[PDB]
Amino acid sequence: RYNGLPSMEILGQAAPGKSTGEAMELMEQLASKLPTGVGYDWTGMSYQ
Amino acid sequence: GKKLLEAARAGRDDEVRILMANGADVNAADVVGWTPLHLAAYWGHLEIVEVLLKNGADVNAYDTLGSTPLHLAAHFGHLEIVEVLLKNGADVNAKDDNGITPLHLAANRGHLEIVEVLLKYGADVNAQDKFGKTAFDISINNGNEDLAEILQ
Amino acid sequence: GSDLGKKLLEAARAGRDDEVRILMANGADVNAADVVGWTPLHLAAYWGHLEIVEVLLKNGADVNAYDTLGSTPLHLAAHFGHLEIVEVLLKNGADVNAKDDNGITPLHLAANRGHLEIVEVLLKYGADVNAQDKFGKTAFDISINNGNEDLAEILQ
Amino acid sequence: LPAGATQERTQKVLNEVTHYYLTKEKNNVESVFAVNGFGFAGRGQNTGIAFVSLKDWADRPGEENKVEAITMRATRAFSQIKDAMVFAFNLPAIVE
Amino acid sequence: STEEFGKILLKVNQDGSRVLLRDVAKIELGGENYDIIAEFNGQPASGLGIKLATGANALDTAAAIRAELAKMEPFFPSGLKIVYPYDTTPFVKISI
Amino acid sequence: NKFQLTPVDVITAIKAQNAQVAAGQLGGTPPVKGQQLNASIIAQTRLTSTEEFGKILLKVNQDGSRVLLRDVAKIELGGENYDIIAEFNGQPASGL
Amino acid sequence: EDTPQFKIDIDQEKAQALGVSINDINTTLGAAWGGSYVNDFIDRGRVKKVYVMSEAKYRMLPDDIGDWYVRAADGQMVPFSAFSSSRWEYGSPRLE
Amino acid sequence: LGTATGFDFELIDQAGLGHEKLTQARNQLLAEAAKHPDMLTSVRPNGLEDTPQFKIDIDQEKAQALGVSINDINTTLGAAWGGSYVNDFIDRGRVK
Amino acid sequence: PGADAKTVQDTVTQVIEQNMNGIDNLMYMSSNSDSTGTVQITLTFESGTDADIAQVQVQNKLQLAMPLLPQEVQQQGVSVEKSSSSFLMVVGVINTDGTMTQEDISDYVAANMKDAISRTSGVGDVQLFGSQYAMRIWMNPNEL
Amino acid sequence: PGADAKTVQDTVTQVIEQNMNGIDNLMYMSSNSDSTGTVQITLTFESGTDADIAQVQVQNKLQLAMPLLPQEVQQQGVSVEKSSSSFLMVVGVINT
Repeated sequence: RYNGLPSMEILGQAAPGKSTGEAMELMEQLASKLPTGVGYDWTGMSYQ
Repeated sequence: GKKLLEAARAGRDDEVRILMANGADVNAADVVGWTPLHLAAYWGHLEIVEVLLKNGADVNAYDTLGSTPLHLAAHFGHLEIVEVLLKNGADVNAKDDNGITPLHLAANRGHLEIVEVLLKYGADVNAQDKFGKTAFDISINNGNEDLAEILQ
Repeated sequence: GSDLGKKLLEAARAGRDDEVRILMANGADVNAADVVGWTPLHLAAYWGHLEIVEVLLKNGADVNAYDTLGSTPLHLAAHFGHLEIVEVLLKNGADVNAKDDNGITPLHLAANRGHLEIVEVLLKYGADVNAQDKFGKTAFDISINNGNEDLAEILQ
Repeated sequence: LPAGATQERTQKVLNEVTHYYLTKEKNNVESVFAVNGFGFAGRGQNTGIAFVSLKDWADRPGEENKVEAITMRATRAFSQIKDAMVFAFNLPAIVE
Repeated sequence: STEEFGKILLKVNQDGSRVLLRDVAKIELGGENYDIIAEFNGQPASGLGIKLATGANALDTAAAIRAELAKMEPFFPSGLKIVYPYDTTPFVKISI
Repeated sequence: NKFQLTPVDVITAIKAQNAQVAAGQLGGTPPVKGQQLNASIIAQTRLTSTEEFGKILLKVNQDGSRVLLRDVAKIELGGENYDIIAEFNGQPASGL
Repeated sequence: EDTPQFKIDIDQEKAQALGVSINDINTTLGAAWGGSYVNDFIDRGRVKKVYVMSEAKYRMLPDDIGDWYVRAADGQMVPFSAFSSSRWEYGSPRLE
Repeated sequence: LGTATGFDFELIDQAGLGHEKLTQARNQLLAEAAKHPDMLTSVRPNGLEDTPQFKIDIDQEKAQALGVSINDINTTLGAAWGGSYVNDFIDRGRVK
Repeated sequence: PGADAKTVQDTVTQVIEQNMNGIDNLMYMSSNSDSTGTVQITLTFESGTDADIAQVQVQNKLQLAMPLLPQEVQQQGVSVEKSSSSFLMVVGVINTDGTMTQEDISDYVAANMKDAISRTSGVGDVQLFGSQYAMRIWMNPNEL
Repeated sequence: PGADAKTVQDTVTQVIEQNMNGIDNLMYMSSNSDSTGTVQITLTFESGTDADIAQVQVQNKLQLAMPLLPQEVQQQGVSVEKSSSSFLMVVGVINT
């Protein structure tokens, strides 16, 4: 659970040549095509 | 009449006078069936009791559970209200829905002179309540030795 | 339990049609089974993967495989409301009246979850409407305990 | 309202308070959020509260359209209401 | 669910018939309590009355609340909307 | 012993008869609309005196006879404990 | 201000005589007219409460008190009216 | 500091979709990610996948009919297969 | 739940109050006990008291009183808060399609919005105007 | 002891989580509940937060949710600890 709601933590990284900034943006982009009611949040190192 | 109920409760002596001068109902009742007479007996307003009675209030009005203004007086030890009510024809032996009399209530709270007064007005010492208890049973159970012999 | 078998058990569960297709071409054991005796067909029936059910059956999967508590793929498909899968299984010979170790049938299970269309399909293919579980309960009994009036009338 | 008062009667009174801001302070009152059963002293069938938000200061020119005159006008209107204590008040500069 | 509570088995009779909870009770979702009922301009509403923690900055906490609210909104059921009936905070920012 | 009783029976009777019971309300929320009466139900309240503790009813004998707390015990106000006794220049005292 | 309250006296002797336990009496009285938080259940993934209480129509009128029954040790159903009595008195709804 | 490589993403159930539905979205997102080897690499769950579990149902009616208490059933199962912490003893002067 | 004011006062309030001692910088203490079943005890401190420590000191005393409280009071949860007494703001929620009732909205708010607003820094207290859903078992004495 | 992941989550984790309110400087909260019968809830605070104040604020909110936890969990106890610290050394003790 994350912030009191059911959650699933996902780890990953940028491909060689890419910035994690770039890789995060694509995740947000992909995350935005998910079914109704699914959200997301950045935690830990990403939050920082 | 709602104003008379409230005034009687508050003890407002002249508000009770004005309101009856202006035609309010002496036997107006609230949600639980209490009359201004019930209210004055409960809080101890001798003057209002006497005024209400002089203006034809039912001295035997009962609430929604069968209790009368004498029950309240005798329960709460208001001696000067108890004699007055009695002098105006209060059912000295009135029972509420529980079978409880004013003598029961006086005996339970240990109001000795009240019991004496209730007795002289002819209270049934043998009167039982729904649990078959007399005032004597109460005096014994409560360990009031004084009261117990006054009931002999 | 073989290697490609393990891969097949996972692919079926995960509903990866393409991987399953390739595995079929390579001869991955369709009769592979995990510790609790689930076959790829159990897994696909459970998680609702229709195509993989069809493909497994094309490739010799035991339509009537049972797990270690006696439950079949039809049990799972009926319980979890997978209508098209229930019909495919029945067409391919699934025992409509199969009882598990508890004497429970696909009909009991469908009725319990209130799956009306599935109940009807199971009755169509000859489900025994009077079948009793180990507690002597029928699907009708299950219907009325649940307070399911629609289903209760279906089972008359 | 007096203790003993029902939830229904507290709603009757809240209706009148809402009505007043909605119809007699159209120029000034933007919204009313009325709560039955909650009051400053805490929960109860006989208690309630209205949170009033006003239109922006620029649309309320003059002393007559400010919180003091508004609440005074409103308390005066509400004083007609039967068997209830109803009053509007500005929260003090600092409170406490 | 209510269905599951309804079929709770209270007892089994002499003739073996079943006494279920739904045989002695009506079973529904409903409030933990029924004392507090809120309207926004006469329309059905709920809300959150927020109190500022001792010594906290009002403007900062208002911001944090707004930011938290924004995260919720996309997942609202249809028609659900946040309104802003009472905020002491804009007066601080604007007056300054 | 004469009454075939133990401290367990005493303790049980006290917990039962020196009780303060939450008994609910007449006409409480959610009510039936139209309800005029709202009143607290008052059941058992804590005992306040040695006389009340004395008449606690331990048991009724088969011959209708009553066995009360005062028939098996002395009842009085007294210290939570008796370990600490103070004197001021020889005279009985207390202190902080 | 003080308001009317419904004072009900449990008769300890009759209760013992009939074989009805004070805990059953008080739980029945309180669960019905006051409500009782039993335990938790799960609603759409969220832990929430479970409450037991009289349906509104059986807890509005004083006469309703006797419609509730407790089971004695010997299996008999005994109406509240058999072991209790009641009276109107005044009490405080908010003690400071 | 604990690993400051890559990103750390939280997929969240914002309505009441539930575990199975959240797994499906996770898988959906994981599928899409793997289609961008050019931008995303080794994108994976930090947690664990679902596993077979032995679901046992107690038949209330048959338990009631045989006169077996649910508490005895559930204590017997839990204590035996799960273990139960009963109380403490003292081993060479240390509580255990 | 279900308690009258005197029951609340004599079974809960007095017990917590008698345990309020050895609290630094306390100017005074007040409380209400009502026939809703509810208690509020307010401890007011000197200006410049650290509110973190005040809250800590109050709760340390309260924990001594807790085992002494009725089981049902404990299970409703008692809380200790450090906040202003007036409202900072009221966040309102409506449904503009009228496809959710007062009760629906209140439950959605309690179940989806309130906790996160309650955990937000600077938020001392949150009142729900409404109520979360609960499983309601409404008994019938005739059938019983 | 003996609890599956969901039992832990739905009788322990959710209850604690619903009580983590009114704590200062919280950035986020995370937890897992697993079939070893374990919950860990980790609350992360703003850099510069006093770690002692954060811990006591968390412990006090927990302490007040303890009566809502299962008896056997209250029995095992619930530990609150600073988590972001690391080991100076590990001393192994073996038998050869």
